[PDB]
Amino acid sequence: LPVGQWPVLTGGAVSLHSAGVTLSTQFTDFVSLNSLRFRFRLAVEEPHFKLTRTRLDRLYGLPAADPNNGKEYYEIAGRFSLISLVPSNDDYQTPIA
Amino acid sequence: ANEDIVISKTSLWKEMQYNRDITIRFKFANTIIKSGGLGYKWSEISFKPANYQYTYTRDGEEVTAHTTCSVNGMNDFSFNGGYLPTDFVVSKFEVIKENSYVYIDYWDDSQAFRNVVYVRSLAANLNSVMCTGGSYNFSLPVGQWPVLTGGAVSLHSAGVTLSTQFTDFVSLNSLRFRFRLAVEEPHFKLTRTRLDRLYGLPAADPNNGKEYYEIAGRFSLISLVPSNDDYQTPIANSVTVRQDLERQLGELREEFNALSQEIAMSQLIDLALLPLDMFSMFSGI
Amino acid sequence: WGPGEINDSTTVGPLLDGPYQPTTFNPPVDYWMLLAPTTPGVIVEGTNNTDRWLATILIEPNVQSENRTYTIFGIQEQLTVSNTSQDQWKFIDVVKTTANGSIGQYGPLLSSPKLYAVMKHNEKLYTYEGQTPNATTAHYSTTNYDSVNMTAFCDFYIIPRSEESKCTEYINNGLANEDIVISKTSLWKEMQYNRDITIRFKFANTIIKSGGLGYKWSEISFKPANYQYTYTRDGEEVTAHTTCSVNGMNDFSFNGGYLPTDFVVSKFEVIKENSYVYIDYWDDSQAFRNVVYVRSLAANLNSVMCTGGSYNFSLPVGQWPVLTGGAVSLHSAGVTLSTQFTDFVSLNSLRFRFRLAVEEPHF
Amino acid sequence: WGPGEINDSTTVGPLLDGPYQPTTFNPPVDYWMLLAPTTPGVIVEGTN
Repeated sequence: LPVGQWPVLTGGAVSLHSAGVTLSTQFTDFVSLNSLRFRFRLAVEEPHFKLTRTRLDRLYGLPAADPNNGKEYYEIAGRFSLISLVPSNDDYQTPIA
Repeated sequence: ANEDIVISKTSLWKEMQYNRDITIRFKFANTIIKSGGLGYKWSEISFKPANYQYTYTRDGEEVTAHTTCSVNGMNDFSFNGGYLPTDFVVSKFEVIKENSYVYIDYWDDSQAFRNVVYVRSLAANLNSVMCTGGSYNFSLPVGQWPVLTGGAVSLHSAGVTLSTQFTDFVSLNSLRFRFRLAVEEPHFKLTRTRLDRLYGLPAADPNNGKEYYEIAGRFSLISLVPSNDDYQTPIANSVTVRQDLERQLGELREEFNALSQEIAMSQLIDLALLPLDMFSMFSGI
Repeated sequence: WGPGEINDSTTVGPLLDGPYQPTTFNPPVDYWMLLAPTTPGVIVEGTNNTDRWLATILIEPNVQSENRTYTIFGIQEQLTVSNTSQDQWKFIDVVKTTANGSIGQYGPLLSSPKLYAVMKHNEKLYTYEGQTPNATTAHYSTTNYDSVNMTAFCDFYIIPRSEESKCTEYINNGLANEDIVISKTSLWKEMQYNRDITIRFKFANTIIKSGGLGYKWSEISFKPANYQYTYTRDGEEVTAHTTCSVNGMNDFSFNGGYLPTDFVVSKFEVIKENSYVYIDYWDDSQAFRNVVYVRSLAANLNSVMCTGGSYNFSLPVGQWPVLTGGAVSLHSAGVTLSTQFTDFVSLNSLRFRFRLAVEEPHF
Repeated sequence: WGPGEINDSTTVGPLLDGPYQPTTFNPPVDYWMLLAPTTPGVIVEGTN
C-alpha cells in the first residue's frame, strides 16, 4: 500500500484427503511423462484467514496469498497399488515395460 | 454550487470506547542559536520540535511509539546590558509561563491507536509532572560565561486535539495532547544579567539531563469504528462439520433381525406378490 | 464551530526603552531620563545655550570638599566637589548663571544604587533632589526647557511621567488495557459534495511598542483576527465566521543608532515564501454541519493577490519612516479539520493552510 | 501517522551588526570595523 497501514492476508488452513487416482500425462520442456493423477478433496480447519485493516475477519479456507506459508514443499506419504497388463506370449519372458 | 452525488451504498459502523494505559516519554530540545556580532548576542533561544522513539510494555504486549514534543505560547524576554559589540544583547529568551501550553504528538503502532480515525470523544487521565530547568553557558569571546540556575514548571493535562490534513485523497493524522504550564519553585537566575529569581522554564535547559518525562495515564477514546459484526460472510463459513458416526454393523444387524417379530404373514405375502422395482423399493425410504 | 487556537510570537517591550550610551539626547515632555553610572565623574550636562548650563556630576561616598578642574561646556574651570553621606553617592547639580560669571553648585543627591532622574514640566526642570528613600523631585524655574540638549556620560533609561513611583524606587534601592462496546451497529454512508463557496478574510497585528519615546519598536507581529460576514451562495444567506493567523514568517531588525531618538527596530514579522496563513471558516449550512466525520476534502481556492501594508512608524518627534512594496499571492496548502475534545465539549476547528508566494514590487 | 506542524517564526535579522557606538574598545580577531562617518574630523584613534 503506498500510504497507510499495510493490509495482510494471514491465515487459512485446509486438509487434503485422498479421493481416488487416475492416469494422466504430465509434460516437460523435453519429454512427456505418463503420470498418475491423485485427486484430493479439501477440508477447512481451525486456522482462519483474515484481511487486516479491513472488515473481512473470521473467514475459512486457504487463500492463494501464500499457500506454501514459506514451506519448500508439502509432503503426502502413502502407498499405491496397480495391476498392469503386459503382452506376454510365453510362460516366461515377462516384459519389464 | 448546487451539486452532490452518491459514492457508495450504506455501511455498518458502531461506536466503541477504547481504554488504554499510555506511557509518555518526551525529552525537550533547545535551539540556543547565536546571532551575529562578537558572539555575545543570541538570535532566538527557543524550544525545538524534539522527536524520539520508544517501546513500552503496555497491556502485556510491546507497543512502539514515536514521540514529538514542542511548546507554544511562551513569553519571549530580552536583555540589554549595553548595545556595544563587547556588551551583551540577547534578542529573545523563550520562557515557559502560565501563557505557555505544551503540545505533544504521539504515534503508537497499537491497534486502537491506528483505529482512532473519525473519533467522537477523548478523555485523558494523565498525571501532572514537574519539569525543572537546568544550566548552560552562553558563549562569549571575552568574559566569564553567563549561566542559569534553578526554576521549575508543572504540566497539567488539558484538551486533546486531533487533526487530519487532507491531501488529494489521503488524511495525514496529527494528534496533539495539551498541557497547561504552571511555574513553580525554585526560580531562575541568569548570571551577569538583569533577571534575578525569574520563574519559568527557559529555552536553555528544560530537560536538565532527565532521561525522559515519564507520564503514565489512561486514555478513553470513543470513536466510530467500522465492523460488519459476524455477518457479511459466506452462509457456510465455518470449519468442516464432521459427519456423525453411523452405527456398529453388528448391532445394526441384530436390530434388523429383531424387527422380524413385527411381520404379518398375509400382508408380507401381498408385499411379495407386488413387484418391487427401482422406483417402488426406494420411493418411501 | 468557531474556535481558533493558533497564537504564538509573544513579545516583551523594553520597560524603559533599554540602556543608552553616552550622547546628546534629551528627555521629551512626560518622559523621565534616568541615569546609571559605572564610575564617578561627570554624569550629564543640560545646556540651553541661552540661560541654563546645568551639570549633574558624580561623587563617591565619604568625599570632602575638593577643588578640581573640569572640561565643562568646552571651558576648563575650577569647581568644588563635596559629600555628606558616608555610604550614598552624590549627584551634584552645577549651575552656571553666565559663561563669564562664576559657577555654583546645589542639588546634593544621596543614593546608594547610583540612579537618578530628570524631567521638564510646568515651567520648571524636575531634577530628583534629596536623600533616599525620601529623595524628592525638586524644581528649578527657567525658560526653554524642551530645547535643553542633554549630553551625558553614563548608561541611561527613559520612563513615563506616570511612573514617578518607579523612579523613586529605582533611586532609593536601584532596579487501562481493555475495550467495551457503546452502541450497536448503525447505518452510515460516505456522501460526496460539489459546491463552491466564497471566502473573504482580514488581518491583524500585535503592535507592541517599547516603553518611552517610541523610536524603539519592540515588536510588530500578526494578531489573531476574528470577523463575521454574510454570503449569498446559490440563494442561501450564510453567516460565515472567520478567524485568521499566520506562522513561519521571516523577520527583520534594524538600527539607525543605539540611542533614544535613533530609530531602533528590535523585531518585525513579514510574510514571505516560507510563510503560511491558517484560515478558519464557520458556517451553519448543512454541508458544514455534515463535515464532522469527513473522509476526503479538497479546496480549489484561486490565487489571492495581496498587497502589503503601508503605515508611518509612529514616533514622538522626527521624520516618519514608511513601508511600501512586496506583493504576495496565496495558494492552497491543504485543510486541517481538527477536533479538540475538552473535558466536556468538543471544539471543532477547521483550518485551511495557504502558502504565501512572494512577488514584486520590493518593500 | 506523521507529526503535524508547530507554530514558529524564523530568526529576526540576527546577523545584523548595528551602529556600534563610538568609544574606547579593543577590536578582537576577525572583526572588521566598518565605519559610518559624516563630517570632517577624526574617525578612529587606535592606541596601543
